[PDB]
Amino acid sequence: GDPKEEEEEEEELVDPLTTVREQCEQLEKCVKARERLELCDERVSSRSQTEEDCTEELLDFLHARDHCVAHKLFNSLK
Amino acid sequence: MLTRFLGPRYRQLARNWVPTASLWGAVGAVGLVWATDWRLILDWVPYIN
Amino acid sequence: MAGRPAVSASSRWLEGIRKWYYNAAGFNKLGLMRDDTIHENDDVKEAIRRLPENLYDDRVFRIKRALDLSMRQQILPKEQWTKYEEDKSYLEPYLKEVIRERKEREEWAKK
Amino acid sequence: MGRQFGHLTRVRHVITYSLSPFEQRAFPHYFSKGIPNVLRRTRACILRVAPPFVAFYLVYTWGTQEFEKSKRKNPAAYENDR
Amino acid sequence: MVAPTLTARLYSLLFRRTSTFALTIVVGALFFERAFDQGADAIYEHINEGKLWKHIKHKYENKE
Amino acid sequence: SDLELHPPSYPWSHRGLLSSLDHTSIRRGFQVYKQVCSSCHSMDYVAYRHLVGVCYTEDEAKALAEEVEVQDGPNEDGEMFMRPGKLSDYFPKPYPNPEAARAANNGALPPDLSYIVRARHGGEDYVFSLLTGYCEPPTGVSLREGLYFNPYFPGQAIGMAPPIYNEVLEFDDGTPATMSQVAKDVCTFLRWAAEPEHDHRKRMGLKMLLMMGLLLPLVYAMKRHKWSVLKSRKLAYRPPK
Amino acid sequence: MTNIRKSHPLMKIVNNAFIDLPAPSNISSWWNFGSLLGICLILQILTGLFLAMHYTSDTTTAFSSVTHICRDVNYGWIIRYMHANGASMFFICLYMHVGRGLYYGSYTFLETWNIGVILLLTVMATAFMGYVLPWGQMSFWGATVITNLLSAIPYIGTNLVEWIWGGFSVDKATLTRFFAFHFILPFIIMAIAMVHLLFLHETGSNNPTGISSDVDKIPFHPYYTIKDILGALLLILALMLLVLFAPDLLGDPDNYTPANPLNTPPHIKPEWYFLFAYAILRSIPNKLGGVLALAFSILILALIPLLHTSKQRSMMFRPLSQCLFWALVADLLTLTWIGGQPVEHPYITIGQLASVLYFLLILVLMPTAGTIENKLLKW
Ligand code: HEC
Ligand code: HEM
Ligand code: HEM
Repeated sequence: GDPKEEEEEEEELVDPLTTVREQCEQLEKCVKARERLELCDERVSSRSQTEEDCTEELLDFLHARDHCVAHKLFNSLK
Repeated sequence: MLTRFLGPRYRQLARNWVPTASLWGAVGAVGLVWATDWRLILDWVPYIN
Repeated sequence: MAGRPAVSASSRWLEGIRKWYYNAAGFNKLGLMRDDTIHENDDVKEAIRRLPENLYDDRVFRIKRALDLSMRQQILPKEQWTKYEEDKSYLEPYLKEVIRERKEREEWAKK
Repeated sequence: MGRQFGHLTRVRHVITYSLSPFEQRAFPHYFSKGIPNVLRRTRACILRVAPPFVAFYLVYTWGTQEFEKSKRKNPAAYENDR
Repeated sequence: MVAPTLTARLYSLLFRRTSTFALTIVVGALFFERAFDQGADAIYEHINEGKLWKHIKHKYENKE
Repeated sequence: SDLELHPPSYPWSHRGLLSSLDHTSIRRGFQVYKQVCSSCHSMDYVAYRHLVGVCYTEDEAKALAEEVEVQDGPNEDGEMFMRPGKLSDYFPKPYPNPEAARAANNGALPPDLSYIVRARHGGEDYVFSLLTGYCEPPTGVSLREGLYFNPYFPGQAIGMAPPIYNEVLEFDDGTPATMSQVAKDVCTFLRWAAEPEHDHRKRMGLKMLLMMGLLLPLVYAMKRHKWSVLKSRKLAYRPPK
Repeated sequence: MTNIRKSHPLMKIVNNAFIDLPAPSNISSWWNFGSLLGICLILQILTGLFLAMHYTSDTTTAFSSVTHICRDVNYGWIIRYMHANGASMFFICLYMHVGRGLYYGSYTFLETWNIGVILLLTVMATAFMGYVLPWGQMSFWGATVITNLLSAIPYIGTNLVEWIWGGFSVDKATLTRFFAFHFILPFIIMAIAMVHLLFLHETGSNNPTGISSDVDKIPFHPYYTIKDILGALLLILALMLLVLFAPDLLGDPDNYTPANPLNTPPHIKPEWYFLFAYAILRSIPNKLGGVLALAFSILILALIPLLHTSKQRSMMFRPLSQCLFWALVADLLTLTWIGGQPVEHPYITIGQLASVLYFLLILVLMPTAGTIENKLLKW
């Protein structure tokens, strides 16, 4: 699903990185880290003024997810 | 060489130590050839050709 | 009456601490007596020179075989170790006299 | 430099025997005696070597954990309800 | 020389005289160093098949 | 205190103790440099002649060098003049001085890419994660103009716009030029640009292991043979009576 | 014509110290580091001389010449890394040479031990001066913090700091001086090392037992030359393992960016063999106290022979002191670990405790350990 060739608005090989990334958002380690990210946003976004924000929980969400993709990313490449 | 004077005792001494001096120069020849791959010399050995 | 200045040491009683330390030191495993491992300074070296031939020659072999054991990183069998009770100071009487002689000589200089 | 064999010390009544290096095996009973030996040697020193370095790992496992834990924040909200 | 074991013939023939002891060292170094490189390189290129410049050269230099 | 994200340990074709560099990826990695990196990043320690025997042939590299004009050689009249580059010429510098570079960008100075693999913690793993790690800034941040959020960059605020995307360039051999694939080739190239000795480093390493693996048991045998006299030595004490 | 009476009226009589020298039979492997240290000197000088044939001390072309060594010179990449990792192997060998003397009481050789400390100081000066040669933002800034410590000296600090610097700060003037100084000092070490042996061969060597080994001396030539050759190979294997499989494992990655006085590195730190001394200096907030503690910790070796208390020389039969010796080694590793970490609240507390324990052990606990056992052995 992207603009390379054939019908369906063409077919550019969607990046395998995107496919692998969503393959690990359902893992237990990554959903719980994403879970803490959601509650952080509600506290910060609804806050009128406060210096806290939500990248540390994002970083933990990234750390779990980005370690997964390294395991099974280079197989699809080349 | 390997002697002191010109006498039968030293002539026997020189002859007795010729085979060792004979093969000692091989180390000086082959070893130097081995060190810098003397081509003219390395072109005659069959396995190293 | 041994071990530590306290009447009772940490690991019960007082005399057994020195016995425990002797086995911990491990110079008996090599077949050496206590005075065979002493540091040889200008004092002890003279006190060795006064040893009787029967006792000095015995010390030489005990050291000689210990270095053989240390060279091979080995120890003597369990029955050939130096018993703590049977270990006797063959050099203390000679050391004491050199202590007495050196003390008199040193103190006589300052007068 | 100085001294040499001949005047080192006075050694008496000691007989030594030795073999030619070509008439004896270089590796005699390597694993039959060396392995039981190393176990004996290690035990004689593991009670004086291991505890000092075991403590360092405990410092490592706590000093490192504290550093990251201190880096992690704590809630500091002053007035709000989510 | 007159023994049915290889090393006895290997010693008396060569190692008996130190002059020929050095000959086997220098000549042995010639044959060892030549075979070791080929031995230790062929294994290296097996680990890296289709990786180095030697294995992807063939699709270049036009007619060569 | 601006917590740092640890780069993941991406497996590589050259991660093993004896694994070598994928020279096919190096050639594709250079295509990223000559089209994307070279626009605003410099590489002043790698020449056009270094690519000979690594990723391009001698004729291929001469064409690459002559493709870019270089300024060198005082004319007999005493003035500078342009000329096509040669093999000996280093990669062109996008800007003459760092001050011009800070003017071209939002003050940030693009680091030299010659050693950027070995001059950063994590090596190619951090660089690969940095190139592909760009993400939308989280709620509650305030990024100045000309600044983008990249968690793998220390401070989580990098001055580099995302330089890699799908079909940003086209590869000669035709592999899918995707965000992840393109970042891998340039990371493979950036390692070679940093450690050209990488292949020979392991090639001599294998020979040393096969040498020390044989000499050490042999040298030990000489030690035991000479010391077997003292190891098998019996002492007897026979004092008189 | 007496084969034993060789070409004596020549330099071979000196070489009798290498062939016919009496040596204890029970010499362990920890003694091999003496010969390894000499090989480290020869290796460092051999690779150093060939490095100096392409290195240029000018600031504008110092870092670029190091790149030219690896990138352009045939086989020049390995020589740069056997030099960078030879210093790592040097201080690995140097610290076990000191440790063996601590354990086996070799400091009773007062002349040799004192020359040993002088030898130690000379190498750490050479290693520090050579680290500034690549000029790579770790060279410039590692030298900046350490050299600025001399400004804490009262009434003469800034006078000699500039006299070291050749200017108001580390610059090209300092860089040229270091390369010339880095060239001369290793040849001084050879002369001192010859003097180091001269004060030892007169009194012989030491044994793990600690007793006199005059009754069981063996010739050096057939037994220890082949023992040192095996020890040399284990050094070459270990050094070559770093060079060919992890050349930058020990060196900091930040050193590969050219020195920039306007920009500071994310973390400032010396090489791994000085990190143990960095922690001690960082322990005390005071500036004058920190530099003194840095020097005292290195110079405390000369004070060790005056602290001996036990009637036994080696620690072989001193179990109480053995527990303390490995506590000191572990603490020295704690100082090394905490030296490379930023100064924050967990490492501030641990840093002070490790440093205060480093001096407390040697100054108080170790001499008290010898006294306790002396009472425990009826003497
Ligand atoms: C838009 C111009 C531009 C492009 C094109 C570009 N860069 Fe950058 N790059 C920069 C700037 C500016 C910085 C410095 C940002 C800073 O230091 O805040 C930088 C920084 C970097 C760094 C250093 C990051 C660090 O933490 O030190 C690396 C590595 C890098 N770029 C790699 C690349 C690669 C690979 C490419 C090609 C895909 C590329 N860059 C293309 C402008 C560019
Ligand atoms: C005991 C002797 C020596 C020691 C401990 C020593 C130590 C060092 C160290 C640690 C470095 C840093 C290298 C790096 O971090 O990249 C270095 C660099 C250097 N040394 Fe020495 N060195 C010694 C002797 C010599 C000698 C005798 C010479 C020249 C004759 C020399 C020439 C150089 C040069 C040119 C450099 C810079 C090149 C480079 O860093 O790779 N060194 N030295
Ligand atoms: C480049 C530096 C050095 C070199 C080349 C060197 C060389 C040597 C050698 C070859 C020996 C004899 C080997 C042996 O007996 O095991 C020795 C002995 C000794 N050295 Fe050094 N040394 C150096 C630095 C040091 C240092 C840093 C110390 C620190 C205390 C030191 C103290 C001693 C002592 C105590 C001995 C006694 C050996 C014994 O008791 O048998 N030396 N030195």
